[PDB]
Amino acid sequence: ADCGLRPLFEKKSLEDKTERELLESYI
Amino acid sequence: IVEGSDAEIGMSPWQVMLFRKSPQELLCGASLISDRWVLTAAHCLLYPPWDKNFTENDLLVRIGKHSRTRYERNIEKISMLEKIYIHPRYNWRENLDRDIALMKLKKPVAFSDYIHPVCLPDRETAASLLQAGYKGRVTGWGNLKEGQPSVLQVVNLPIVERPVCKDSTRIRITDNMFCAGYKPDEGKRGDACEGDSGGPFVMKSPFNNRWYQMGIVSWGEGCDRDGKPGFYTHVFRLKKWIQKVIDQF
Ligand SMILES: *C[C@@](*)(O)[C@H](CCCNC(N)=[NH2+])NC(=O)[C@@H]1CCCN1C(=O)[C@H](N)Cc1ccccc1
Repeated sequence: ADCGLRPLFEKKSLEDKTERELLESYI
Repeated sequence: IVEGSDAEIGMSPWQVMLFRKSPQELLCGASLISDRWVLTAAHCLLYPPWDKNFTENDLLVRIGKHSRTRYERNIEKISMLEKIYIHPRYNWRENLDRDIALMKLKKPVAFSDYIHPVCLPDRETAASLLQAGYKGRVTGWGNLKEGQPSVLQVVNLPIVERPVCKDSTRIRITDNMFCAGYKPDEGKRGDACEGDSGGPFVMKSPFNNRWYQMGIVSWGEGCDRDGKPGFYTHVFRLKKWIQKVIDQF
């Protein structure tokens, strides 16, 4: 389905300012 | 949201606002899971102790809304509710177990750069993502302290080990819930608050780059108190119900 992907971010291959904090928490 | 930051435009496109139709009043948060289904907390609709028991006709929903003041015309959408479904074993008397509800929109919302549905976890996405220490993201227009913002508030919080959540409260906690928050000795703070219930606790999948809604703001004791992590409805544990509602047969 068309979910979890944001036009202004994932679709532009751009990260938001804090999503790295999330990815890093996985390590 | 307590100790969060202003949301970037388009960063939480599945964000939904639950309003009382008349008089106009922001009631809770919510989330877009399809172009016709909106996920929220049951207590945002039914809570007898607070004289709460809304019907479809009493409410409305706003989507793609960036300012509570301004009306981004061809950006935000307003939809009426066709039907409300509250989990049958929703326990409002004791601990808010199964604090989840689904709201079917009268008419479908067209997806845009500002409105998109969030994914619901499958079994293995939950299995890998639901781990203590892993961080999720909570969003809402509710109180900033135990008024509310003019912009959507965002806060990233770590999932707390079940034994710690259980020891943090006298409420009889269940498997259908989970808590998230920072340790007292750790620097950063953060929590959801009144007005935020119904809002999504989401996580980005490191596997496919998609955002999945792992929880729904449900409850807590005060807001952002040391040793008092806020609680969330465990979306995956309640997926069978969501399925039977959206796929009646
Ligand atoms: C309806 C929501 O807006 C709100 C979310 C509060 C979040 N708190 C924190 N710190 N993250 N939910 C509530 O206020 C719920 C609904 C019923 C009462 N309630 C509480 O959070 C009480 N403070 C505690 C509680 C009472 C009864 C059953 C379970 C919890």
